[PDB]
Amino acid sequence: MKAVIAKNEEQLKDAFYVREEVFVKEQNVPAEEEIDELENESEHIVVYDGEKPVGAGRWRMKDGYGKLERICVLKSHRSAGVGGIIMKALEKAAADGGASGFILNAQTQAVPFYKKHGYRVLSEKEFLDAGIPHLQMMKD
Repeated sequence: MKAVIAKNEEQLKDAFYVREEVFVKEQNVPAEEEIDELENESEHIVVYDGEKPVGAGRWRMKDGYGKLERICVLKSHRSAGVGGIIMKALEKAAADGGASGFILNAQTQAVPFYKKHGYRVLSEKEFLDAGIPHLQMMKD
């Protein structure tokens, strides 16, 4: 497993292939409702196992905090430890970017995992991110 900041054509293509896998193929989100108007303002990370992309996520600076979003790990690799690798890579990149604290949009079912990594629920109100139920968490 190797995490990389996706900047070129093939790396970014792999990042969005992984996001399509989780939001569209696994969930039922319509074709491209998974992509928003903030992609060019965000930094993307992809995790590879050999040449196969097995994880992806993004972050951007927001009010001094590093905002982590759309952390995607397909079913086939849920017990492979890709989750901790993406999170750590994102936090690292955000920190280097001059971020102060982290705010995360987590899929409701993934909340337990994030608590294991120092995250606390910021609000009990659930919201749809890409048509999917999420909760917002924070880490100082």
